[PDB]
Amino acid sequence: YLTEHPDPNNENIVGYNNKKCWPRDARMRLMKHDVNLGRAVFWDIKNRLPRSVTTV
Amino acid sequence: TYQRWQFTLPMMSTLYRLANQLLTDLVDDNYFYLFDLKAFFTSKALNMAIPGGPKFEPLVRDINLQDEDWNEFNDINKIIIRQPIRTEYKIAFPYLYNNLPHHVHLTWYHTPNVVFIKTEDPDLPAFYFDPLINPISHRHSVKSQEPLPDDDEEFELPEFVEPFLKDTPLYTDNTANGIALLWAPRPFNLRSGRTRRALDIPLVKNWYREHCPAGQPVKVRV
Amino acid sequence: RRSRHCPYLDTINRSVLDFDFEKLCSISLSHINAYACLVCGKYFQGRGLKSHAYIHSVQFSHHVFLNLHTLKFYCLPDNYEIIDSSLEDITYVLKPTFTKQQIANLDKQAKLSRAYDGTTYLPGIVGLNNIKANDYANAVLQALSNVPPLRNYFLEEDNYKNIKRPPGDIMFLLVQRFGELMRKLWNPRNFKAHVSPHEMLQAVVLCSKKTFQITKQGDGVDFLSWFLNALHSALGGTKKKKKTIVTDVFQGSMRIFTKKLPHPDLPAEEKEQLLHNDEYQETMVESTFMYLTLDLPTAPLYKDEKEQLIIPQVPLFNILAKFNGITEKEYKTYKENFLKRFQLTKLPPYLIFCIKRFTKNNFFVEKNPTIVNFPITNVDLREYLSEEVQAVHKNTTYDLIANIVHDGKPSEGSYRIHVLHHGTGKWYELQDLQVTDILPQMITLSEAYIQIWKRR
Amino acid sequence: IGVPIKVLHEAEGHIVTCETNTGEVYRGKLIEAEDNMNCQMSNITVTYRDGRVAQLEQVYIRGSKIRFLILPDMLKN
Amino acid sequence: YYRFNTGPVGKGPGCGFWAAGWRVWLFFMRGITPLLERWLGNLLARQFQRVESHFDLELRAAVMHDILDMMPEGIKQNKARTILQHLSEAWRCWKANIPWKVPGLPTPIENMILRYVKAKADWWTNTAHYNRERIRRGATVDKTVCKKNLGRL
Amino acid sequence: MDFLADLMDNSELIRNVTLCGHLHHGKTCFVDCLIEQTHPEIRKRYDQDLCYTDILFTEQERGVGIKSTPVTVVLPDTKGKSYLFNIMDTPGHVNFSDEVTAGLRISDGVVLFIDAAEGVMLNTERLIKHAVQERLAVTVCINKIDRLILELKLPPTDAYYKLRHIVDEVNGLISMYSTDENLILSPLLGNVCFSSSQYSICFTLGSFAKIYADTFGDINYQEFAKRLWGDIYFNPKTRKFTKKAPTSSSQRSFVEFILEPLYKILAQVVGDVDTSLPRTLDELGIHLTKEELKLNIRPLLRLVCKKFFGEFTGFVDMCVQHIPSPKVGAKPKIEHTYTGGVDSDLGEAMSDCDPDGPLMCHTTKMYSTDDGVQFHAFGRVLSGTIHAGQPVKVLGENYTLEDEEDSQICTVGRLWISVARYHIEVNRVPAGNWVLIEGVDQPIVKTATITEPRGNEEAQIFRPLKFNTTSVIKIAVEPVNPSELPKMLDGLRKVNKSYPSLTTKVEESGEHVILGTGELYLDCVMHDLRKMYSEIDIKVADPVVTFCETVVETSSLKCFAETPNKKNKITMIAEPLEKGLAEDIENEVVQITWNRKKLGEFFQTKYDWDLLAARSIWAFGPDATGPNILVDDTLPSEVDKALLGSVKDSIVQGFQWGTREGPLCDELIRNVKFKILDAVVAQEPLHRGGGQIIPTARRVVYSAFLMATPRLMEPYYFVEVQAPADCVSAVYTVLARRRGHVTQDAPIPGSPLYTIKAFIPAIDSFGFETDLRTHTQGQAFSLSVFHHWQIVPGDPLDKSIVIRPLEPQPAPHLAREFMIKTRRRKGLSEDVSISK
Repeated sequence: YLTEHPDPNNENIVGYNNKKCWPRDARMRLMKHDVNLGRAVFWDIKNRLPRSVTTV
Repeated sequence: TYQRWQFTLPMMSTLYRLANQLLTDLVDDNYFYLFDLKAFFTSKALNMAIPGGPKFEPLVRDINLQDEDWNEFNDINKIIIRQPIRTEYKIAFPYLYNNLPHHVHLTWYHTPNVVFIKTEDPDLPAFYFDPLINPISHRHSVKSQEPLPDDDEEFELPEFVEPFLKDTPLYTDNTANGIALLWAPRPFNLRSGRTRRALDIPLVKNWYREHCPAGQPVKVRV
Repeated sequence: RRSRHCPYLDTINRSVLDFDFEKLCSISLSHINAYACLVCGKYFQGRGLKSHAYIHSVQFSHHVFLNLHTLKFYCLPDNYEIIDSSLEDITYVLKPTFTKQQIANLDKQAKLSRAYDGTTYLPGIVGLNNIKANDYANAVLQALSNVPPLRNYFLEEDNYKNIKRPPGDIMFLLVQRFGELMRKLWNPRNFKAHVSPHEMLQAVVLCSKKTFQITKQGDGVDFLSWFLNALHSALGGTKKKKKTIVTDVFQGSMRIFTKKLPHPDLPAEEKEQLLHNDEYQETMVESTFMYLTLDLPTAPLYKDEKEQLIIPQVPLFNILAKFNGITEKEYKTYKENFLKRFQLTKLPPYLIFCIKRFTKNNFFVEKNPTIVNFPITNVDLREYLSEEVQAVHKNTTYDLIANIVHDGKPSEGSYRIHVLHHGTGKWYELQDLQVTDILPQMITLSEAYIQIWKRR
Repeated sequence: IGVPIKVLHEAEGHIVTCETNTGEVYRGKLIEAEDNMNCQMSNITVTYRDGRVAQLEQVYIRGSKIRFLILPDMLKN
Repeated sequence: YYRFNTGPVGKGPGCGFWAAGWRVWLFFMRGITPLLERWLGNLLARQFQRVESHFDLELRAAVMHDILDMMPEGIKQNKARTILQHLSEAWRCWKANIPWKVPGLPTPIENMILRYVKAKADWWTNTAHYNRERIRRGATVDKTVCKKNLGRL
Repeated sequence: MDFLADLMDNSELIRNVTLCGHLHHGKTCFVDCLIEQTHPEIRKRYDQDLCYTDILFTEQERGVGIKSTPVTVVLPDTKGKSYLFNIMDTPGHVNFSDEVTAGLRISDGVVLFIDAAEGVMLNTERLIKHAVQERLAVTVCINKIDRLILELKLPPTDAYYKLRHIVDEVNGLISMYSTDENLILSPLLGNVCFSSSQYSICFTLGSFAKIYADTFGDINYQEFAKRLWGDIYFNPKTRKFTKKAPTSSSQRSFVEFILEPLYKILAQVVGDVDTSLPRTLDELGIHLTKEELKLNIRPLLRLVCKKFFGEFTGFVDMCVQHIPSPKVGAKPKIEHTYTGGVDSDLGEAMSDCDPDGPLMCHTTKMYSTDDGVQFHAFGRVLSGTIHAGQPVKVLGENYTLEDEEDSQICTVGRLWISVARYHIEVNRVPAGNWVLIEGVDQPIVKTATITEPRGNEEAQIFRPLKFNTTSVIKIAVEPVNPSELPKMLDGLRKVNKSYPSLTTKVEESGEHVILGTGELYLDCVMHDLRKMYSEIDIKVADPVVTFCETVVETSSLKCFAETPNKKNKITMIAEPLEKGLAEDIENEVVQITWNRKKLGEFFQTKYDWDLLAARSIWAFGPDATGPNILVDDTLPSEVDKALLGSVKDSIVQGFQWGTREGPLCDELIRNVKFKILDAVVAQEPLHRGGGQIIPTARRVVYSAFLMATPRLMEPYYFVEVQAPADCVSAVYTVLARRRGHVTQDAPIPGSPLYTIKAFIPAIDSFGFETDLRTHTQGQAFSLSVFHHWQIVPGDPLDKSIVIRPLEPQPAPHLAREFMIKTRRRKGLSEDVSISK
């Protein structure tokens, strides 16, 4: 994913999506590694599905 | 017109004597450490209100700074809290102990400690070593490390050369009154100024501006 | 000898090419003496002995590290820094040194200029990566870089360095950095087709006082105008060469005999009085007109032919109508109906036409979806603008070199461009995914945001 | 407190010349300037009226045998 | 009272420092008196949801006035009223997204109608999406307003 | 006004001086009085002082000076002409005193200030000690003399005794710091100037004597000052200074003829308008207008004191008497600041301060322009004359003759040497004068020396700047959003150049850590960063204290690491350093550059170390100042002595790297006596891989530290909390809550206040001053400066109970959780591995 989309400024967690309803201690741990893995998996899913037939 | 008043020092002395009942004894601004207008301004500009300071409705919703998500460094697993970060810490240094301070005000850091002794008995001379003043080491110091002049060999001074201010009392009866007025509150510090209207002279103003009327019920605090 | 004697130099491979990003220390946050890790790929400001670079070499085990300026890989782990010419591909990529004789080879784009990784060089039309926001600015920069004259001017570092850079203004440094990045992108020595515009975007944001920043999507016309003004300022100034090369390349001159025609509310008697007072007298404007701005006609409120969608294609003569149609314009937003009477006197060799489809209505800004309908062939608007200027403008046959068209909704929209290599005439789409697209494929059907043509 | 004596005392430390009543002109750095115009200098050059010139490591000339003195132009501003 | 009864003074009602509240009441009265003066002057004298509707009325009235300026009301009177009909027709012709061509009408009249309808459509879409955003955000809306917004959407 | 530039040419009329203060208010008041005397246009308002030295708005709003202001003018003298004084006013805070350290290299004379009522302070004592160690002249100024006269209303004799006690304490401190014979300071000697800095009342004994001569008679002012300064007593019948004190009820000469007139004038003014009657004014030889009499008590007293006491001529005379001209004073500064030695030909020429010689200017101060985009490097021009447009090579603080790439060439624009009006009309500046070089800011961070490009090819920069305080409070910096991360980083660089004490480090965990000395220091850093250097909003972390790793017990077993090349293994054992050696080495007492015989003699005499151990290769941490010392105790019987000589540099590099990055928290390690037990290595140079030793050396260091008993160490901050007597016990209560220990407590001589010296751990020091001031209801005031490293309780690697995320840990468990949190925050592996 970094080769496909670099993250030198660590801006991956800049626009992450999390559930604000849950309390702070349990909603989502926006660690750099976890955010990077989430973005990588989302990119892999988007690549495995053509942008014409559908989209994510 | 009755707009400007030019008066004398003894009148301030006696008026301050009479108004001691309504005026607090505080003379140094350090007493208003975190109760000056700037401290309340930077408290209002934030959600946190100091225990002695009133609560406020936040200017905006400020949902961004309300509950931020856990980050790599913001995690409490790494932050060590020896002592609670109370509102005093945030108000004192708004630009350090407050993530995203944004629109705040700046508070005065310190004022030199007013070292003043209020007159206790008028008969006793003003220029007197008050017992509260700490004693100093009156060491004999027979050694002469300091430079010394000639012994009856030079320094021929004319008799017409007096020590300047002479034949004038060093201590007078009005010295204590004036030196006490020099550290009076705002209304009495001015020798002579302009009048103010009757309705815009808040006597109680200096009261709540103090830290707290200690030893009071909760309703008084509120 | 010792520069290549160390096996670490062979063990040091270009696993990641991060030179596209800004050159700064990974541990010292300083740009002075920032040596890059030849194997690890991290640039630190330390030195080879008892500093940040020494720590990196003793930790990453990379006995070779390229220098900050000379780009000399460390021959010894800490002793000496002498590069080896065997792996000089990265050195040539980071150092664009194509002279005019080499520029002629660069101008011979017909040769298959395969990159280090085997991609397509695409001189000036390389599908480099663009920022997520303000991609229109990146497209405008690529289209400007698509001109081989622009690449030649950028590669002339000695000519660029000739102009003194005032210490107070940072515009010169940002312009130099952007030109160096463009030259590196257009240089055949490049390895990766995708080039990070992060340094370019930061330079643009800093130089242009945050206008057209990469943080938010920016209008193509405004970004192009700001970039042209910045380029003119970089080359112009206190020097005797007031006419900047970038400015003079696309300067132009319009002899708009502007007439302050009376307001519509003025009756016939008031109009006669104003005419007697020479109010409606034509006054030459001598407008610079760096880039022509041709506005599309009114959008079709009601679709008549096909109710689903009516596309009122504007003939290319509408752009050529500026000789008399603009000269017949008697309209202004002020109280007085100003008569523009526009007349382009001198047509610049480079013609930059802005459609300006986006326009602000009384409530929201909307874009006319009218098709461009502009053929890519010879034009005669210069002769129409001034018949006598045809002798001066012998090469009136201008072909649309690069056309960029917006797409999507005005709020969440993107852009796509197609550029043709000068001489070669590839006419390929500059989009990274669609690198090769020669046929128009209804190119004029979309609302072309801007077009750039050369007099040739 | 005179204006000329104050200008002579303020000119101490700079290069200046002094022509005495006997014709001897001594030029050098004014180390010390007295109230009565007594000037003590160090490393000065003294030229007599006959034309013979010499160098002195340190001298002190009184104002009673001094005719005139020329200071630098920095004291004019 | 807290201070007055601080010490030897009794805890009774014997407190006399009215100035502190007297000044506050004086200030509040000073603030209030403009209102009372204004209303008393009004009596002493003898004269004792519209934004979208306002803009629609402004558009239609301005277009009608422009037509009556162009169309010589001193000669033709009735047809001008019928002109309004085409206005409405044009408007619904825009709403139905159906072709609208009236060869009988003059070309400048058609251009004026096109300008009117484009301005009205822009304003109408703007207010439609604005009211939809207001409704979905949580702002309170009326039944008729909600139905109109739904129709526009 | 061209005389200001004319006097700059005369190298003997310049007086390079830097100021010091207990609090920035006192020194800046004096600077403002000087500016008002020199510049008649600027007049201080009655409500508040002008404070011309507080350029920054942060200092103006907070009330405490932030950055040193090097601004002054040509000033006259009673017995001398006008000299172009240039004074760098310094902030009056314990942490901010680090900035004053830069002024230590700006000038060779410190005109120290001490408040009359407050007396000696921790900041004043630290500044005096640092100046004594810096080899500079010291001229004391009794500040706020009106406090004793007015605020305390002490008797004149008691006031004189208090002033004499303060002077004696200052002299004792100076004598303890330095053994030079010039340590004598007294009004008779001319090293004490009584300058209240309020009401423009400044004088010396000579100033009073000159005033007496002007009033009447023709008494020689020098003799009168030499006589009336001390307690020599005056006999009216004999009418002379009579040391025998013949008169029974007479007062001392200073009390009778100096303090008494000031007391009488103050009593007449403050006492009443009729007390300061026109008759009294005429007796004092002053005729104030009716408007001046109609003013309030404070403005009237200020005007009376200013008109009566001249224009601060006494201070100028005192400075001229003792503070030398740059030509005279350049030689000691050349000896001290320059690391190239005064024996160098260029160094010898600089010692003569030749304007026409080589150009050698040392710039250490950094000042931001009004727009904030560009900076300007402020520094003294030791030798040569800098001209506008002339290129110069700016060798940085890290520049060395080994590599010429450490220096860069740059052009110098307008100079703006004159700072009183802050104008940039200066074209060229001669040697010995401060110059604000413009355009060379980019190549240099701080404390860098500019030189002529081609005139000299061997001149090197001066020694790196050193500070008495140590930055121990670290704070993380992140942007609100990463989208504009570099912009903030730009401001971060602007922070590094602007503040020499602040240290910006890019940690391996991707966090930008700012290191500062005090909480207020870092608060001012962040305010300047957000408001000026980087408008982006910045998120921070809770302040953290840099920790140290120490040993208490010797290593149980030897630790050996083998080089990959043919298994060349070095074995070592680490032992705790001898008690008291850490601060001795850290105080630059002994350097690695010293001769082997001298170091051996020192160790045998002071610490009674073995001569063979002393003769071993010694490392002593980085730059020979690290408390963790390394001794190569390898047995000479082994054949590795030649190999050790061929690997001494690699071993030293490995040791210094291990000292910089330890095994626990990778922080600094101190007081470790690393003994290099032995090493077996093949003599072949091929097997002597340079990169195979330093990692092995640091692995050996980590294993030895693990083999020995490891302990954590926190920086105990010295705090001189001054408080009224009643709250004194309550003050101890504060130290009770914040784990503080009271070291000493003494009443202030001549003042009702009371000083308490305490040693507060840095972990609980954050906000300690706020707690003390709020709990004492705004009466007590504190000031904390780092004092010494103290071993934290517990064991860093002992398996202890994991603490709660939001609950303070018990004392035995502090070390382990400190270690784990520091390791995790740094980005390294949290768990400590004995194998690693």
